[PDB]
Amino acid sequence: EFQDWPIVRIAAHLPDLIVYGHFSPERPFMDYFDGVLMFVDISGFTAMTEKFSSAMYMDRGAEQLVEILNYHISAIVEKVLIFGGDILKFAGDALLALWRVERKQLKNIITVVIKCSLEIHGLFEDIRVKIGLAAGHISMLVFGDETHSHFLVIGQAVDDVRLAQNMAQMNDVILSPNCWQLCDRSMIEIESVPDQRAVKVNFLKPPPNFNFDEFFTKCTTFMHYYPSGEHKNLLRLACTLKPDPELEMSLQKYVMESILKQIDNKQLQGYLSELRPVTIVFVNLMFEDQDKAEEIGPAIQDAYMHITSVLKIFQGQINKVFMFDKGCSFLCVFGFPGEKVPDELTHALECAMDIFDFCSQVHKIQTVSIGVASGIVFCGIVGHTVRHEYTVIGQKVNLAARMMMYYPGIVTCDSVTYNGSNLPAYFFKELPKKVMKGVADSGPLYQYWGRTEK
Ligand SMILES: Cn1cc(Cc2cccc(F)c2)c(-c2cc(Cl)nc(N)n2)n1
Repeated sequence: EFQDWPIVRIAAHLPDLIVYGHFSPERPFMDYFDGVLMFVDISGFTAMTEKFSSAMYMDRGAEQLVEILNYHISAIVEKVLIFGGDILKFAGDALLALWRVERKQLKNIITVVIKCSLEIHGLFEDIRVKIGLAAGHISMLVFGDETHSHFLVIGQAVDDVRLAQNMAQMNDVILSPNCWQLCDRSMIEIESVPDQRAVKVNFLKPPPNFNFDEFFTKCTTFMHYYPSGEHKNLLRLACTLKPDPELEMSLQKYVMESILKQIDNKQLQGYLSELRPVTIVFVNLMFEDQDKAEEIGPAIQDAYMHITSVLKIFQGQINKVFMFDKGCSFLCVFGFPGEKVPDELTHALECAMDIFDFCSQVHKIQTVSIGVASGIVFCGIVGHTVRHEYTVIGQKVNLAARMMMYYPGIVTCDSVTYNGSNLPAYFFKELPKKVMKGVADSGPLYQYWGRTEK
């Protein structure tokens, strides 16, 4: 069975949620379902990346980093896949996976996902991970324009797995309060988490009669894309995809053009693994706690239509979009594969202020925040052969990320960007530097005030 078609290579960059969906061209598109979510904190990615920036690695730091990272990441991915999970996105500090099933089956699936989580820690019993799990209703949002598509999962189950994540320490498996209350408590031994309603999993103690293999196989009954039969030994049914122009047209909208060129063998397969000077523009769009997903979707769509238009003007791209706690965030980048223009820093700032101005006027968006940082960041395809994504990793990525969170409502920039721009000082304001989660001495942080006082 020949399986190396372009459509198959494109599908490697996408979850089954997108590959095997069949939904309208309307944007935004929204769908609703139930499932179990898994968030694997891999940090040790942004910790290690800056070790490989040193001269000890003799200009092969990027190639060495992608190698060892994929070694560990791909092992996590294999575990997720063989347990029936769907890896939704990679984000440098973690991956998010989904077990979509009917509500009546969440109880049994939570057990599958807990066993999966425990075997993932088994792979690493320095290098360790933290796992959060949640279960309940999930909303999917698809937004984009006629040639680009993006997706997000939204809902309390998403926010639940967010908070379960941040409690875990190395080797921990934290269950969301709803996950704990929907799970098979007769089989899961838990313990308190101080003044948090989540719980930590200590042991999986099944009845004397219980055989997980038989249990798991019956659970696969409910998995609408688990490989079986002649394809029992495939990690993804997506590997069996055959040419289909209409489907490929839809799927390629989700993938960055430079990635498509590699998939088409018009670019060296190692061209995208690099430690590169870029400028990160991290945009955050905060909505109110009361907002429903049906209001958030149209707002993100309207925001995105402007963001992409400005990014193309100033020659930037969207690398990642996230959402948790009513904040939708766009990881934008300037200066990656063929986009290194001489005045990158000035354009990043003006693009940021432009995005800030417009999105601040979109209804239902209560606050816009943008952090800008410039420096060496790792760029590469991270994951497994069958499931991988282009991702940027580095401390300047994390700095832009916390800038937009710790300095809401304004456009902030780092000292590199400030000094390097061909703009005068009064366009800026030096800021009170704040204690920021796992961030070194930033250097001076600045607000991009603009060309006028008003
Ligand atoms: C690797 N990764 C990180 C995130 C952001 C996130 C979501 C939930 C809890 C967290 F702690 C962090 C996502 C993600 C993917 C999709 Cl499809 N939708 C949304 N909303 N987020 N992927």
